[PDB]
Order: sequence, then C-alpha cells, then structure tokens
Amino acid sequence: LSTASVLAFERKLDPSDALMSAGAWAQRDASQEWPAVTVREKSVRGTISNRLKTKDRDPAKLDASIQSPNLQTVDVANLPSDADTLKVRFTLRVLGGAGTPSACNDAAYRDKLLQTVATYVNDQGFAELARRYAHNLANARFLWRNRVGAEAVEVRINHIRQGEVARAWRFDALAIGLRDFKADAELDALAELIASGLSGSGHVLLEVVAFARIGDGQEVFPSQELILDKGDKKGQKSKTLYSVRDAAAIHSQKIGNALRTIDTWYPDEDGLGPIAVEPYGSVTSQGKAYRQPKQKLDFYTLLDNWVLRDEAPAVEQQHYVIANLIRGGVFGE
Amino acid sequence: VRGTISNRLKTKDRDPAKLDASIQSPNLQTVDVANLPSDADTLKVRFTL
Amino acid sequence: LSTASVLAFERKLDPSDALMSAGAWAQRDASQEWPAVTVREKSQTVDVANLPSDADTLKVRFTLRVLGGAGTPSACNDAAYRDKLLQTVATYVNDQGFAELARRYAHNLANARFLWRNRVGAEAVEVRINHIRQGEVARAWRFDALAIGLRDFKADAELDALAELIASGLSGSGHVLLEVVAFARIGDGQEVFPSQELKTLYSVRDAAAIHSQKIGNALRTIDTWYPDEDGLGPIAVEPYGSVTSQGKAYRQPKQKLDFYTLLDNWVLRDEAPAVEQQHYVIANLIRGGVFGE
Amino acid sequence: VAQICDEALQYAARLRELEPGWSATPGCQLHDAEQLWLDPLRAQTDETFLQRRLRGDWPAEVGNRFANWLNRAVSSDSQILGSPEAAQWSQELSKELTMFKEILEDERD
Amino acid sequence: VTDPEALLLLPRLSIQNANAISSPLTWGFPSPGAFTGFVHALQRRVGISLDIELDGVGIVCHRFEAQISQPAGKRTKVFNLTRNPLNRDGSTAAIVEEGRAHLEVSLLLGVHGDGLDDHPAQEIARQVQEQAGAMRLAGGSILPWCNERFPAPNAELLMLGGSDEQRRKNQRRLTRRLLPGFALVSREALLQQHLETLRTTLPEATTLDALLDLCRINFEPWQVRDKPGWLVPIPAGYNALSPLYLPGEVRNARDRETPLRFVENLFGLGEWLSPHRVAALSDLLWYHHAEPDKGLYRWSTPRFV
RNA sequence: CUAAGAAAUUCACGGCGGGCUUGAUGUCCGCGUCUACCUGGUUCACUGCCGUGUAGGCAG
Repeated sequence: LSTASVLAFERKLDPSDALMSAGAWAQRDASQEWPAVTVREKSVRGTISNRLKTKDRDPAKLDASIQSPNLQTVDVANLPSDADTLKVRFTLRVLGGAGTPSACNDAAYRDKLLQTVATYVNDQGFAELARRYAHNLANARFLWRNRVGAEAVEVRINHIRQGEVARAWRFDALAIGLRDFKADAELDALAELIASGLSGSGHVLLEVVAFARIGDGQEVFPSQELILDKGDKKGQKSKTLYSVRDAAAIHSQKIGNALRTIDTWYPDEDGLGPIAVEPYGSVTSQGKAYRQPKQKLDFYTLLDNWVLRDEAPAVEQQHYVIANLIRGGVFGE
Repeated sequence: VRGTISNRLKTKDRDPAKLDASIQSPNLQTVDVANLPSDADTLKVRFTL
Repeated sequence: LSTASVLAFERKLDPSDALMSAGAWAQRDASQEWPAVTVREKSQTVDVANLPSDADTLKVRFTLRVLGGAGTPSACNDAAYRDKLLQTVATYVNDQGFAELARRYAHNLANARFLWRNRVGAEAVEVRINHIRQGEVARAWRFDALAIGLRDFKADAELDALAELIASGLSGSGHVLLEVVAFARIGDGQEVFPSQELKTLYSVRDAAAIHSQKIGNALRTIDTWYPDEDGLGPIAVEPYGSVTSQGKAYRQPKQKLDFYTLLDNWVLRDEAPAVEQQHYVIANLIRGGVFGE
Repeated sequence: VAQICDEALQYAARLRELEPGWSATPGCQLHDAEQLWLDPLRAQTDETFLQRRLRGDWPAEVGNRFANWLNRAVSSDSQILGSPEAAQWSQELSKELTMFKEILEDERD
Repeated sequence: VTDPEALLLLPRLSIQNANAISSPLTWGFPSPGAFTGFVHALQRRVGISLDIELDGVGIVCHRFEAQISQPAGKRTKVFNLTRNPLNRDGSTAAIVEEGRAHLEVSLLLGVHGDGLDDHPAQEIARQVQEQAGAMRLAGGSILPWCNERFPAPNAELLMLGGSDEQRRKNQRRLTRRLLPGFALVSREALLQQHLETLRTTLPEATTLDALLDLCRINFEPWQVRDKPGWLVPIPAGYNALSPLYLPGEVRNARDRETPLRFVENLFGLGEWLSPHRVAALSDLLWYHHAEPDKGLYRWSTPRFV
C-alpha cells in the first residue's frame, strides 16, 4: 500500500485579519467604537551600520560611508499618546471533521486514514490539542512580537453563535505562563468549547480580543509586506506596514501559525521554548532544521508509519500528527 | 507570504547544507485574499440563472 | 566555531514621538491641557509655524520604556556559538550591573542634548518627570539644565536617585515607565521645531510632533572614545558611528575602537577586552539594530 | 555560460546607449540596477555634486540581479546536486556575475 | 614583431563603398591584409617626418551594413551592381560583378619607434588622423566627420611607462571607447584542433574550412552544433606559385623596379570576440610576416594565446 | 603603397470580387518576513524705508 499523488486538507483553526485599535481608560469595559492604529509614514537618515571588511586599507569607504549617506522612508505605527491598550481584535473559526481529506486520490489510503484518525478521535479525545490551543489563545503567542515588555496582556475571548455575547473572560498573560501545559478551570471550560468545535460535534465561532498593555503611545509592529525591483529608495522601499482600510493589521497565515503549537517533542530541548508545527519541523525564526528526515521525527515518516506501514508511533507523536493534519497543507508527491 | 519548503521532499538527497539553504532564505511571494469588512458578518452571493 | 548568518537585536530603550504645546511664564503649575502647536503657512513653500505672541514655554511631551532581555539574539542559527554568547553575557551579568550605563543615560537626561536646536533660546530648561505604572503620579522630579553641564560627566544625588530607579527598571526584574516634559522658552513669536521629512515637516492629530529615532539616537550620546580630538565630548554611538553634520569618521577600523574586532576577540578567540570596551559593546547592543553581514 | 554572459554584456552596452539623454524618471525601476551599467551617459545640466551616485554605483545590484536572473531561469542538476558539474556551473555563474560587475561597475568613473 | 610603446587610436572610421568580395570564396568583410596595407601606407605618409613606424592594427567592426539582395525568395544572395559607360558604338558594357558594403571600424595602431617623446601625444595623434582622413581604405572611401561632435578626439597612451593597474586603467579607458565592437583575430589553434580531431579520414584543410562555418545537423547518439564564439573564414595571405621574376622580365607590370610573383591566396580561420575577453590590447594586432624564397605571404595575429 | 586604380539601372502600370468559425468546461489545498538607522541638513554664492548705481546703525 502507498499514498496518493495529491493529498490536501483545509485550514482548521482559520483566523482573520486583526484590527489594532486603542483608546482611553476604563472604556475597555464596553470598547465598541474606539479609533484604530493606522499606517503612517516618516523619514529616516540611513547612516550605515552594517558590517565592513577587515583591514580597511582604503579611505574611500571612510569618506563615502558618511560623505554620501542615504535618505529613506520607514513607516512607524505608534499609538496615540492618549491611549494605552493595543486592542488586537480578530476572529477564528473551527471547521471540524479534521481527518476528512479535502482532495484525496487513493481510496484505500483514504480508508486507512479515515479509520485511523477516527480511532484516534473516539479513543483519545481532542482535549490535549484543546488545552494547548486554549493555552496559545490564553497568552498572546499569536502576537509574535508585542508580548515582550507589557503590564497586563488581558485577553477577552468570547463565544458567539447568534447575535449576542455569552459571558466575559478576563485573563492575564503574566499569571498564565508562556510555556506551561497546565489545566485550569475556566481555561478548561473554554478548552471544552474548543474540543466540541474541533471534534465535529458542533460548530464554534471564537473571537479573540487581546488588550496588550504596551504604553501611552508606545511603538507596535504589524507585519511587513514585500516590494519588488520597480521602486526606488524614496517611495517606502524598506518597510511597509500591513494594513486594512485606514487601519494597521496583522496577517492571517501568521496568527494561524502562532496558534498551533503541539510539537514540544522536538529532539534538542523543549526547555528552550516550543516551536510551530510543520512537517519537517522547522523554525525560520531560528533558521534551524529540527526533525531531520535522517531521523524518524519527520512528519511524513510519522504519517507513513501511522497509516501505511501500520506501526503506530508514540501518543505524543500522534498529537503532532493530527496537529499537522489539522493545520492544513499540501501533501503527497 | 514567507513560506517554507513543506511538500514531500524526496529523501534520496537529505543534506543539511541544502536544507538549511532552503530554510535560511525561503521562498516569498504575493498571494491575494478576499476578506469581509470589519463590521459585516454575512456574505451576500447574488447571481442570476 | 564561526559567525552566525543573520543577527537580530531589537531596540531596547524604545522611544516614542515628542509632542509640542505652548504655555506662558508663571502659568505653568497646571501643565496638563495646554494648547498645542498647529501647522501654519507663510510666504518653495515654507510651512513652518511659530509660537503665539503670548505663550512662550514649549512643553515637549514624550515617553520611554525599556524592553530588556539582551542575553538572547532575536535571530540566530548556531548552537555552540549561541552557547558561547550566552555564557559570555552571563559572565557580564555575574560581573557587573547596569549602574554605569544608567548614570550615563542620566547624563543624557540631565542636560538638554535631546533637544538638538531647541536648547538654545530657552531660559530655565526644566525637566518635569512623573512615575507611571498606571494613570496617576507616584513620584515626581524637577530639573534645570543650566545648573547641569553638557559635556562633563557629573552625577548629582538627584541624578543618582533617578538613574538608580531607571537601573531598577533596567535589570530585567522590574518595569519602569518614565516620561520627560521639557520647557523650551522659545519666545512670543518665534519658531517651532518639528522633525523634517525627505518645507517637508511632520505633524500629528490636531497638533505637531517630533520623530522618535532622533530621540533614540540622542539619548545614546555616550561616545567619548574617538582618538582624534575629544574636546567635543559625547557623540552618537553606533558601530562605525559618528556625527554626520560635521563630516568626520569616528571609531576608525584602523585602530581597535570598532565593535567588530571586540566581538570577534570577545566571543571567538577568547581574547577578552577591557571593561570600557565591554561598556561600548553592551551600549551598541542595547541600542538595538541589525548585526551580521 | 561565461561566453553568453559576456556577449550579452557587450550587446546590452552597445544597444542601451542609443539615446543621449536619460535620468531618474517614472518607470525607472531598471535604473536601480541598469542606471549605469545597462544605460548610457546621462545629461550634463544637473548639479556638479552628483558624481558619486553613478561613479560609486558598482555592478553589485545590476550584475547581482543579472546573476540572480540567470540562476533563477537556468538551473543545475537537481537529483545530482552534490556532483561536480553543478559546482562548476555555480562557479561559472559566480565568475560571470563578478566579470559583469567588474566590466559595468565603472559607469560613472 | 617588436613590442609597441604606444596604442594610437582612430575611434570611428566610417567608410563607404568598401570591397566586400575579398577572395574567390568568401564575401563578407574586407580582408585584414587591406587593413595592414592601410597601416603601412599611413607609415609611409606619416612615419617619414616623425621617425616612427606603424605595424599593429585593431579591428572592431561596429556595424556592417552590406549592399545585397536575394533573388526570387531563394536562400542565396546576389550582389547588386553599378552601371558602366558605353563603348564607341554606344550599346552596353560588359558588366562584371563586384560587391560593395558599408562599414565603420576603429584602428588600434602600434607605434614601435622612438619619436614618441620628441612630440606630444595630441600632436602625433592629430596629424595621423589628418593623414588617415584622406586615404582610400579597402577599395572605398573614408567618410569625414559632421557636427555630431563626440568622437572627434583621437586618443593615445604610453605602454613603456606605467604600473600594472595603470595599464589596466588605460585598458578600461580604451575598451569603453570601443564598447559595441567585435574584435577579429585568426586562429591556427582551433583549426589545428579540428585537423587533429577529424584527422582519421584526410588532412585536407578545405573540407574542414567548409565544415566549420556551418549549422551542422546529426542524429541520435533537434541537434545543432554549438560554439562559444562567432567564426569566419577569412583570407590569411598569399601562397605565391611562380619563380620570382626579375623586374624587367614581366610585361605590363605596375612599375619596373620591384619584382612580381603570381599568387593563389591562402585560407585560414578567424573569429569574433568582444574586446573584453582577452585582457592585453597588444594581443589584437595584425602583424604580417613575409619571406623572399618561400612563396608564402601571411597575415598573422601573433602573441595572442 | 590596400583582389589596388574606374563606373547614371532608367522608363510606366487598377489586385478584385464573396463569406455564420462553433458547441461544453471546478483551479484545489498551504505557509513567520524580520532586526535596523539623527535632518538643526553644508538647506542652490537669503527678506523689510528716503537714490529703477557695488547704498542698508538687523523686534533678522
């Protein structure tokens, strides 16, 4: 038995584009029509700080490093000085029916994959994936950068099915540790909601509102869009902050990778901080290729053993297998 | 989008030199995406038949 | 044992923009809701405004915090080079604290070097500082930049107290948030000074302001270590850093006053340099910036 | 490879110098790479303190872009990527990029 | 063969009505023997009042616009001609077929002699240009210069004095004075390589001159043979057959103070590189050797590779 | 000292009439873009009375 030529799945835990708003004090009890953080631009004088060749024998670089400097534009999305809470608001849905392939080809591979993932789901539930997804939602790991140096990263996740709110979650992300796979009470209530949404026994719409307390006009950093070889230095060549209509914003694939940590059995040291789940589990944030195909921590080896060759891996490896059967992705040759 | 090599790479050539050459400087491209506005929640699809 | 590819070190002491507003003489005990600076036009187009003919004290309004955590590079690749860098930073942390750098940053926050041209003209440059963890006052401070010199390294008892509280914010186990409110007595009918774009001025919502990178380079004015003539005192700190308004290169690569020789001998060869060169290393690692080719 | 790169350099030098006037203008995204290499001498009515934007504009952006375009269009062996033919082709591509940079980096000097 | 001290230059010699026949079996470019004859004629009308000599010559061939037409959609190309005056009866003339082309080319001269320091550089370059402007080049005239004004100077250098990087600086001046040109040097190396790779059948050089300027098509081991450069069959001198007659013996000669020999012309092999391939610009010169007893007159490109 | 030296192709003309291109279709999945940088520029050999001459004791 072998795989199919093209496998694919869909983006379960599908997030949206964030809406970084801000406002004055004590209106965050009922923060509805606060103004947002935009993308505004300002100049900068680029005097070079990059590394230079040793034994600088030529004073021509001594001259031209400073005598002919650069002048470019860097956009900076500071908050207003009258406001302190980076209200990162977005939404997040959960499809469910994870092992159902979006576009498979081979029926026998599909049969073994369906019965194997159903064996998982009705044997050992989605509560571990739910607890770690509710932890990654409980802190602000979806904020890749804005978590460092804060007062009270105060999340308010809410559950909406019809046009009304249900209850009020009030957290921190300093009392909640960054790396702890613990099990609280109300966090396991919200994790029970995520478990009900994930396993296919219903449907869930989770919007996530993190009150990042960064400061009275302190600089935040949304994502940077690319640029090509058709624009000069003047014309925002260096940095362009991602935006929506008169507001700055955060990408969907970026939050949607920063809410999917299950893999804390990469071989080197989980104590050095967890990672983001991918097949050939790699972190371009640190550029290093964990889970070599030389080893047997390759996901494609894991799925080809847990489906094809009928040799099941460790339970923690199976949590990882369904983490990147539930993140989506292209598969197959 | 800043990607990462993530398809089934053929494991007849698994060298850390070229694997890290992929992962240090990955592919990066422009992909267009249609989303809703901020306030709205529905999706009016209209055609005629 | 070789160099890592891309080195990312984020900007500690991360600043913000500097608002402007105008008040009068002896009316400054309630500096909370002064009228700001609007953008005027007179007859290239020189759209540079002036202070009104009644108010003269320019309240310059900006804040500052410290991120901290310089022991980990924000992007690296190697494992053994990273272990060498971590044990070298741990050697410094077990060696000495942030007292000297906090007192030098107090020397920056004692004079009016952050105002590059706004210092000349003012009469009594008073620096009002409150203490903020929430939206109230906890401790206050008043300075004067005419009794406090510009180039001379002196640390008074009040400057030692404020630098010690900043260093308590700096050590990585306690958070501080201290703003600066300055009084530029420019006059009744004299020029306002925002930052300039690439006239091409800068402005904010129903007011005017000054950029943040100029404050971020002004507060790191430490460099008295360039070998030609140190009768000018502290200048801006970068690797291959100098002042760009004179036109002269400081911290030459022909001598050993460069950051890169220090880093190579300090990490790779274990030829560890002296204390003040490590102060320069940690100063231009605490300013932030890109490193690695 | 190096022969086609040198012939393309000579032909692009002989063909890009048809008009006697060109400067920074709209649609000049090639001018960040070919403003001095794949372009002739500009006009002579601007300020005299501008000899460092073309005299210093070496063949690292234009020649590096040409080498990257050659390495992005043409490639090497993908199943034999540890063999010596792809290494000789990579060394030839690097030498062609360095030769194009040394030949076209003096477009102001 | 004497290594020059200077590289005199004439940057754009636009010629008109050149003789593009050059041989009984080529037709494209005027033969390099004509260029060496032009340099020797410059040496005879300049280098007698200057105490120098001129032997080297460069070829760059900026553009080559010929005067051809093809007949009736065929893949051959006939030459177009000129009419001729009438006879005594006035009917029509015996029109013989001669080709015609239009060129420009620069000449990298080489000043071997000692009269380089008794005169400044611009004076000798200016009077060599003033003499070269009034001389037929290869059966055709040289066009003068109008009011476009830019290549009107005529450069020179000094090979005897300077460093290695300074000679590279003079090379970077010259090879940017010649940017679109295509050089021309003859190869015995590649041609003997083709002899000693086709050598199993027969060493006849004519079949492998014919089988080298060709788009050759072979079968499975569509395929066209490739090459790094652009190749050309050019006449590489003269292969005199007669015993050398005394001056008064041969009737109807040009003059009666120099001897005559009857000749079939040789064939070698030439190519077309850009000037930026080969480094030293003393490698792009056409010296010509000659010997009295051996009836072999030749237009070599020595010191090249 | 150049496969050297030489050269009048001219004359005139009606391309022109006609046309149905046609039916049908799923583009399907997915991703970490980042650390950075002084404008007070040397701002392109500058404004307000009694003399449309190289004349101006300036809240510039």
